Amino acid sequence: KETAAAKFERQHMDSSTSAASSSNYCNQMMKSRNLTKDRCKPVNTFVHESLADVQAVCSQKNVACKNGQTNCYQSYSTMSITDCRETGSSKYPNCAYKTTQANKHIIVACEGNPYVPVHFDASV
Ligand SMILES: Nc1ncnc2c1ncn2[C@@H]1O[C@H](COP(=O)(O)OP(=O)(O)O)[C@@H](O)[C@H]1O
Repeated sequence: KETAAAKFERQHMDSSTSAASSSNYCNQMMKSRNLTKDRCKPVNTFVHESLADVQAVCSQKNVACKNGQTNCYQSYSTMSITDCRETGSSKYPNCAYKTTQANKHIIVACEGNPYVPVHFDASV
């Protein structure tokens, strides 16, 4: 009974660290957030901003989504993020990732009422 909005928080929000992500952050976070249960999710981004700040992006700059839908929004301000990208030698269930911290604008897709983030589209 996890909502799409709740899933976005689980998969992409990490407001509890002001970004200080160790080289093992993704290995730990990808498993702790259940993104390596059925397999190793290839790529996934975590956002280190407050929940309110990320939810606010749904009212920010409307930009085309990678899938062609019109429900994507880019943050006006840059945000603290961590990208997780499965290593070339990662072998499920031993999911291995490279951790890369950055400060970039995020692009999320929003749906529902309230209109909230449900998908992480890209960082730019
Ligand atoms: N424009 C969009 N592009 C991609 N997915 C979208 C879009 N708008 C809504 N969604 C929904 O967002 C959800 C994304 O879920 P999931 O694949 O688990 O996480 P993520 O895409 O954030 O890694 C799906 O229910 C999908 O249909």
